[PDB]
Amino acid sequence: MSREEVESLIQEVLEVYPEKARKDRNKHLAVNDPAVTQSKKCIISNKKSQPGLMTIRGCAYAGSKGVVWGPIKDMIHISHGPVGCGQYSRAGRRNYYIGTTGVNAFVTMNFTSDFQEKDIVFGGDKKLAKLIDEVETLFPLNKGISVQSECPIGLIGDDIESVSKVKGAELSKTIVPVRCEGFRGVSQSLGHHIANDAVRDWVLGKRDEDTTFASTPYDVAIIGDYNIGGDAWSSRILLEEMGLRCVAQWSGDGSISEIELTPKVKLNLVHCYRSMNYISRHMEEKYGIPWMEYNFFGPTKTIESLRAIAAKFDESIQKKCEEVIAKYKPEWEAVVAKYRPRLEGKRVMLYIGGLRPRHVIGAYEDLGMEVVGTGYEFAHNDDYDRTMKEMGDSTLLYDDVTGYEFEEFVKRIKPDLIGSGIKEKFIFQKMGIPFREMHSWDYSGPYHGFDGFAIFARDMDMTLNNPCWKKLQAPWE
Amino acid sequence: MSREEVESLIQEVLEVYPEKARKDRNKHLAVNDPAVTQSKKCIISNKKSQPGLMTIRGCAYAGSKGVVWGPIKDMIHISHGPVGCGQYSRAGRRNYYIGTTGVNAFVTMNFTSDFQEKDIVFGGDKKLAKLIDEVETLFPLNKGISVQSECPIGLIGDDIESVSKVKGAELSKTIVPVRCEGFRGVSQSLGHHIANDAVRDWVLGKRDEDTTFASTPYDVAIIGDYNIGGDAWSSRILLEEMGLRCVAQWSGDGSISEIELTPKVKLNLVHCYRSMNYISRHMEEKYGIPWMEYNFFGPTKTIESLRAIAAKFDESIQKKCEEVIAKYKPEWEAVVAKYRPRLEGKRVMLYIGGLRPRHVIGAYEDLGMEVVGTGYEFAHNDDYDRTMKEMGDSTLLYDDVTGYEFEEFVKRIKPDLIGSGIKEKFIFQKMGIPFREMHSWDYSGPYHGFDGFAIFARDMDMTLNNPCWKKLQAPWE
Amino acid sequence: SQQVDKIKASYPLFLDQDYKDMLAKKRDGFEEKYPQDKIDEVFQWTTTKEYQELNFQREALTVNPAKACQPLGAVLCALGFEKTMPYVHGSQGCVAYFRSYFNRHFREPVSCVSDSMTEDAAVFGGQQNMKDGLQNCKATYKPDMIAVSTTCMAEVIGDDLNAFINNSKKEGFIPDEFPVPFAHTPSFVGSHVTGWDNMFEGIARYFTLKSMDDKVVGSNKKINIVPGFETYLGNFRVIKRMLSEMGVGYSLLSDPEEVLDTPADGQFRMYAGGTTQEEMKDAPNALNTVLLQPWHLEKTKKFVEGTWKHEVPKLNIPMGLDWTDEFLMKVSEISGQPIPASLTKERGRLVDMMTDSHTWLHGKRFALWGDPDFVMGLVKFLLELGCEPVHILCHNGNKRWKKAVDAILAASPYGKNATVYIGKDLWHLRSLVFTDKPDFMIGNSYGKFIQRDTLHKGKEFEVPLIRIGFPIFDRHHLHRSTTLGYEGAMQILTTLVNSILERLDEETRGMQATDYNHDLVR
Amino acid sequence: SQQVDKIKASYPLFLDQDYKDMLAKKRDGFEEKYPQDKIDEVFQWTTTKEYQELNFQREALTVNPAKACQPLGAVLCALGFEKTMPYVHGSQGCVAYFRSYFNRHFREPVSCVSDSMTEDAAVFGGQQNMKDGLQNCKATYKPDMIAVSTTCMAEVIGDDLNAFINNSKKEGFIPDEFPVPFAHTPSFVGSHVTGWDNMFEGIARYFTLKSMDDKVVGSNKKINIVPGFETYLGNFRVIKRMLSEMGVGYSLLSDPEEVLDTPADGQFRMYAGGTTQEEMKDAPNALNTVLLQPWHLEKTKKFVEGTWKHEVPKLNIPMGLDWTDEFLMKVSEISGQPIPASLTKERGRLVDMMTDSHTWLHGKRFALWGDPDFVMGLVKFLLELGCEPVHILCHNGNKRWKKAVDAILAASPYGKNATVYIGKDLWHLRSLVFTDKPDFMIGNSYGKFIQRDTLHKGKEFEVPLIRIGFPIFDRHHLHRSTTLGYEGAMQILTTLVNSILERLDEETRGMQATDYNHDLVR
Ligand code: ICS
Ligand code: ICS
Ligand SMILES: [Ca+2]
Ligand SMILES: [Ca+2]
Ligand SMILES: [Mo]
Ligand SMILES: [Mo]
Ligand SMILES: [Mo]
Ligand SMILES: [Mo]
Ligand SMILES: [Mo]
Ligand SMILES: [Mo]
Ligand SMILES: [S]
Ligand SMILES: [S]
Repeated sequence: MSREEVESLIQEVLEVYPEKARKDRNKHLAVNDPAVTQSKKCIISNKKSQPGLMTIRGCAYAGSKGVVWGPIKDMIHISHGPVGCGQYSRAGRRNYYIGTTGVNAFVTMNFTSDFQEKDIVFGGDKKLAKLIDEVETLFPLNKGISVQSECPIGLIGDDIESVSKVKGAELSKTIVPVRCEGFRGVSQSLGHHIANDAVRDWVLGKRDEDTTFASTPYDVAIIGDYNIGGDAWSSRILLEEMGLRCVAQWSGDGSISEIELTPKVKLNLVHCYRSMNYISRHMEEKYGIPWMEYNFFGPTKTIESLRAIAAKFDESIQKKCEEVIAKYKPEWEAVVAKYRPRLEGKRVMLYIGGLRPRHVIGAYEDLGMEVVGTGYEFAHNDDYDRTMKEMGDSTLLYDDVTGYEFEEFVKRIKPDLIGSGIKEKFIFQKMGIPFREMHSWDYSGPYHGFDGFAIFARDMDMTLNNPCWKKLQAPWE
Repeated sequence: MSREEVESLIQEVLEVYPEKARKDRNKHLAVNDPAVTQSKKCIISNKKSQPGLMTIRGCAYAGSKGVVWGPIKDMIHISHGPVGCGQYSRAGRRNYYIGTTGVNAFVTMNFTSDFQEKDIVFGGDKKLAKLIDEVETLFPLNKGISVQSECPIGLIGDDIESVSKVKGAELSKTIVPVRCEGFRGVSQSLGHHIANDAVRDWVLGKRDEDTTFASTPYDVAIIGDYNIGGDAWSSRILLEEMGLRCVAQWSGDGSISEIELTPKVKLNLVHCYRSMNYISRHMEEKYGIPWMEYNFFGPTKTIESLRAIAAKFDESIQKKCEEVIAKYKPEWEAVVAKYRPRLEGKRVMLYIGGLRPRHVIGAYEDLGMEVVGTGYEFAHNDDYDRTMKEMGDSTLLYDDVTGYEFEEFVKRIKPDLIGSGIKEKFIFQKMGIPFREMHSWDYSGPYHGFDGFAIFARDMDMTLNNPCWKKLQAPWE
Repeated sequence: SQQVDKIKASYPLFLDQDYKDMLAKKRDGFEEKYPQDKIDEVFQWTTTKEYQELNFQREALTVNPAKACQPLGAVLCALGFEKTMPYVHGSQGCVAYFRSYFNRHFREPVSCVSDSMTEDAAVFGGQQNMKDGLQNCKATYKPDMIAVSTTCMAEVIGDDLNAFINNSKKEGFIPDEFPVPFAHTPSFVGSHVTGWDNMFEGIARYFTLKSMDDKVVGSNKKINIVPGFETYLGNFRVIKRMLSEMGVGYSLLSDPEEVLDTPADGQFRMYAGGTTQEEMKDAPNALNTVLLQPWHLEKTKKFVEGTWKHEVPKLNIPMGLDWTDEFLMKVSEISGQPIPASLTKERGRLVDMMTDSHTWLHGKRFALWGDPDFVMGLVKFLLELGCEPVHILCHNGNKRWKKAVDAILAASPYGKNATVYIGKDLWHLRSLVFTDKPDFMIGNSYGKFIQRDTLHKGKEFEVPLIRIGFPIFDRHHLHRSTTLGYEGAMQILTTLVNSILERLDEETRGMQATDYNHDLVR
Repeated sequence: SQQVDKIKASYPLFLDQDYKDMLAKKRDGFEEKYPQDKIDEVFQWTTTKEYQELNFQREALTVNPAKACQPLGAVLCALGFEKTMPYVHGSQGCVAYFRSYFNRHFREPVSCVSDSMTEDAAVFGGQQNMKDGLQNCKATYKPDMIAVSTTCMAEVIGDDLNAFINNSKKEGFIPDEFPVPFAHTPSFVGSHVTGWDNMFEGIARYFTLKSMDDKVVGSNKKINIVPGFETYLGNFRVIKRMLSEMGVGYSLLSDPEEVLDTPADGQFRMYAGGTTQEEMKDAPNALNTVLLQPWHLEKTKKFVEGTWKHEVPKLNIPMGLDWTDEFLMKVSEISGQPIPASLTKERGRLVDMMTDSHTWLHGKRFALWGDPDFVMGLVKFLLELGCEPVHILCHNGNKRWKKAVDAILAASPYGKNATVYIGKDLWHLRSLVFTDKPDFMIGNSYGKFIQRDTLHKGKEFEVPLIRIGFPIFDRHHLHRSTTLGYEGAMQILTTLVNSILERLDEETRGMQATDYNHDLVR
């Protein structure tokens, strides 16, 4: 379509809205221009969701408990408040880990204070203190406790920070109060920020005066990889094959000790900018540690990232970098040879959270596919700044898309494949459009790194080219 | 009921038949008199089945392949003829064994020559010879082959004896031809006799001039226990706790070497008189080995058999016998204490093959139950001679009962429980009458010995007293 | 590394030696992990009776609950009405979770909106969100009805739903005659089933409270059926099927089958089927009203009895033989329709299956959990089968309900080893299946982690999970199944006996060790 | 020994130490058993390609066949007619086996008589057995019809069935009008499905061959349906349901569903339901005759085409999506009835399940066996699911059928790794699942011994069995299932994907080893 045709599509879709919602949603839809550096001239983001329009966003508790803290495997995270939040988010995100669950690791368990009316009316601080004692008795190998506040905690005036300070001092245990109530902010995003500030204030400085860790010039941290389906492990293997030492993973398969060791690294490698740039900026300011953004989706971006990272070190790391590239060249070239002819020219629309809507584009292009529309649930304009150069001219961009908008865009653009989330999946399959979950990877993955590219390619082919898509119309109609 | 009432029941049921069938079936139905020793004056047996009346009997191939030869575990038994017989009899009978199936043991496999029309037209002796070579190549650990003739073999004039001798000499291998074609005899019974003669003629004498076996004065063989659900194992353990050495088991879990060693024992212990008295008489006449009948159903009969068996040896065996009885005394008394109150006074009708219709009576009586009717598919009159004393006065006896007769008898007598076969089970359950399979033990057992008695008691209770039997009438009827 | 023609996903990719070696280096270098000996020691301790005693002394901590919160049930109830959009006044994170949770169980779209109350609404209340939200929802998704429930934010700050909706109409955000029933659904009271009850009673009030003067009981010759929180499509269907076989005129009030099972024919249908508004307006004219899951329909029962004046029959959930019998007999009594020969035959076919399978089912011991009515129907059917409920857990059950189940257990010798637990969670249940091991668990997907834990102690301690309940996330299309009526009893019976036989086959598969009992025929 | 409160059956009783020691002494004392190292060595050899080559060179030995003999199918066919007694002229051992084999699959009574021909009949023939047998059978079990087939004794000696029956009637053993259709069913020709064909064509000839002059094709406006050898109750039920749903008048010729599913209500019913004699007499007046399993209905087809003059449509078995579509479209064309909206929606619900589960089904490799129509339909549906049939075995298949399945396979990229085997048995298949290991077997209960063998080589070599086919003896009530139509396709799909997910859970249950991939949601 021409830029004018995409613009007319936006305007036609907007016609259904009352004028207040119409004026607002117009600011969150745009035709891409890859020459734009200040995306605020084209699209705005990180604003309130208009009421009643069926946004796909979650809340700050999702961003804090579900995304940042939940994956830390050897701590116990309390969903503090009524029973709903921790139940819907129990084991829904595939932030993989190695441990003995219920004994030294706790990720897929749901610990909660299960608020009843007595707790609303009289406060939950006494319940939280008792709960902490019971956690300590029944799970003695936990290495710390986080308190993830649900909606009512702030509203009823509870003081979880003083419970955390008093109990933590009494039990000589790290107890992290997180004020991530779902009414805060406008999306998962403020949950990320609240969660990094809680790491900063309660955990990260614990070894500031401890010099016993022997650092090396090759020490790095993987910042902002939650190890979905093993994503961080298939990233870590390449960095260590290239000669670096990965001191910490934030936070997929992450431990509380490797978070506390992270101020000792020489370089923070940031994959999810949206969720972790806050603590990355903090460690630059407090410890002088530089951070750099990278991309391990598909061979082109992975190779570019390995070389960019290696250039910060020395010739020995650069020599290993080229050896890693040489090792995996026949593998991803074989993936391309098998699957690119099956996918050449196919057109995809994406809708995801805060990183992947731009960050997987290169992997699709490595298989000859075209991303004709993309957008984010909760990105900010610095994310859109990084997006516009990655998307083609006259492609469609949507921020905090409504269910109506996304359905209407899809019906006009008619992509060959949609990559989005579980609340979207079954809508579009019924329209006969192949769909891949780009959060959970549709229970597949990893997708990061060279080993992940093979799985990504296999997955896009098995779904886009599946025989089921030719069968939706009955032969008598 | 009274004797006259049972006699009247018999005559009323017979009224349905044409005169020829009526006159014949009248001879196979009787009211028990426990003083009878010449059963032939009140009931005849081992005669042809009247055509069209839905007898429960099988054929001589079932008696030879299914019963006697099939359990021998380290030989390969060919079902020789068309595909049916071996397929319907594959793993239908729970003659249990220890081995590595397909490698050194073969019991639950179905080896067949799968006759096609060209085999009927040209004869199968060529096919049999080639089959033997293929068996030797593909199953090199087999210790012998038997050839179980199905109906067409003798009808078309094949000479499997010549094939067996020629191939056996060629290959230094024991190949046993068995002429157990289904048209021979009237039932499973003749199959037993044929199978015995085949053992006698082709296997049993192989070690006649071999004196390398170390005998003891306590060597015995268990003759006629096919180890249904482990029955022979829970008999064997008692005999060896009593200081005896069980050289052989015919033929449950039986090996060909055990059989060839049997002429070396001191006493043959015959449990199934019907199927193996023939070879027992042969071994006494040829080798001077005496034999005796025994019964391990229920504590009363098992205690009596152990004492009668021990009395054939010296005082040391008799002393161990009373030690065995003392050890198990608290165990079977706990069984009686738990289950006899649940079963006291309940009435059972039985219909089975050639031994259990009399052998299990004592076990039912050990639980306070009364056997009010019993009968056999294929017993002879020496079996009925042994049955009269075992049954109460004025109880009903039926030989080769027809489906119609058994249904009508049950409708009038109204037993609390029926013990019979798979072809009877689902008829009587629909009538609302608890049913226990007394061939397959309803996938349970063992029932022999002291350990078997606990299982028998639990099984009769679980079925007779099951809550399901009070639910057959819909409450609106 | 990958071989392009045999690509490995996470399992078994990460079992490759180079990944194994890398994960050992990560652990030893940076995780400061407890020694494996200590981990084993503590795991073993968590299987003991001593640990169970400490576990059952919990007063403040809940671990692995077996319940969810009220508005989840409100949304499922709302979905059962024609062209109705579930609308949860409050914070939007809740609606993302409700949709996703049902998405994963039904593998279907789940349409529901929020009005996205934020910090501003926390200070000023959510009235503006309600006015704009109702206007935006109706314009964009064109429902014929919006059914309003609440998140816990809106409950804590005390939003006046009735005033907010009335002001939305008075100020022209929505038409005055547009139907907007509502219910308060506080997550800190009861559970998801309570939210269903509250939402249904709100919709029933909306269409009948002020129009009772022209109503006459029995005048439409129908029987109302209220299903409650129901996540098996076969359960809606079997009830309609049986009533239709008897020729009983009925009205199923909240019927989400169609919208939870649309075809994949090239069109997305936001709405499909459902109870009509006219069916609710006319429901007081029914002969009577039957509650399929009475133990979470208490508020609905009070309204139907007190306002519609229906003499709601005292019926258990129609699960198992006896209670399906009673259900059909009561329906026959109210409607005047005889029980037809077809259902009598179906009943006898279930009894036949019970006679066929009773030897394998006898004495088998089960741990089980779920919602109150489901659990008690399962307990009742297990007793009819000669099975032994041992650990009966209902996290959201109450003392009256426990008294009723204890009486059912007391009436059967197969209940002698059974204990009913209310207010306990799946971390409580995990101890019970270690200290008093049953043969199987019957429960939802969260039971898989209990099975994993028991297997870690050793194969002989493993308690396999049989998936019956909600949510079921790790198998496909079991939501199509049935648990009510004779049909549901046949499916449960088949699943139970074949679970027993599958496990026996596993235990007897070892050649020359246990395969002496690996029978062809069972 | 036994503990009265925890009684042990054979498993695990014989794992007690005293039993273990006794069996050890039995082995070493008297069994002259091969050393365990030699047993291990030969087992390993039987898993190799070298062994497989020798295995496939067999010309005379058959091992673990996957077929039965003709009269078994004749009995099943006869059971489908109203108050009809299957009667097998010949040896009684056969009838004991036929009854027991169906008893164990259906868990139902199976009524069938012999006339008990004995050794004297080898010289004198079996005429007296037929005379007395027909008279005794009629008087005693009061059938309205006796359907006569043969055992292999009666075939070899050449008994003239027609003359025997005519002499029985001429001499008054049975009334001259009493229906006694017959068929020769030699076990050494074809298989059990051939016996079904032969028996049906004999019954069809009996009621129509000499009365064609007043017949008019189409005059009764129905379609005849011939099911063939069919052992799932749901398959009879789904065809009748779909035809009724379309308003298509029909006649199911041989319908045993009622007599294979009687209720347990206090009385035994030897006969129930069944195709009536009038329906067979009137069958030539139908619009046409559809054969559900045409690859074993060739004799019937020749009779229906040559005598009734029906233009039997060229239809595959209605399995899977495409072939169910074609079946309904052809019935619609013949009858003039449109395909109703309910069936269109059912079709779209199957497609929806296909889209929901396609990612777990994709590329999965299967070994499978059974009768020819069943097998080709299963192959067809697997291809529609994106699965790879790899080993396709049909012991009773022919070269023309093999050519047809090869053409189906060649039309799909998912068939590229498939080979079709005819005349091979389950010992052949055992080699194939060792040398070219698939993910699963789809087969009958005899497959459990192949699974046992593969596990013995190692857990990573185990090929689990998915039970679909006949006979199924070691699970309860799977004969109530469905494999035909959209309903059958939904059931098969659900079983396949959940078998994949159950095995993946087993493989990822190991704590701290593989349970990183033990996902709650799949
Ligand atoms: S953390 Fe973020 S929504 Fe960066 S909240 Fe979300 S596991 Fe998405 S696009 Mo789910 S900013 Fe991670 C994300 Fe991206 S949960 Fe995962 S897939 S790369
Ligand atoms: S051999 Fe005989 S029919 Fe003695 S043919 Fe039969 S395993 Fe019966 S009453 Mo099945 S003379 Fe054994 C028998 Fe008895 S197969 Fe078993 S139970 S004690
Ligand atoms: Ca779906
Ligand atoms: Ca049955
Ligand atoms: Mo814009
Ligand atoms: Mo702090
Ligand atoms: Mo930076
Ligand atoms: Mo007699
Ligand atoms: Mo011989
Ligand atoms: Mo004797
Ligand atoms: S867990
Ligand atoms: S076997």
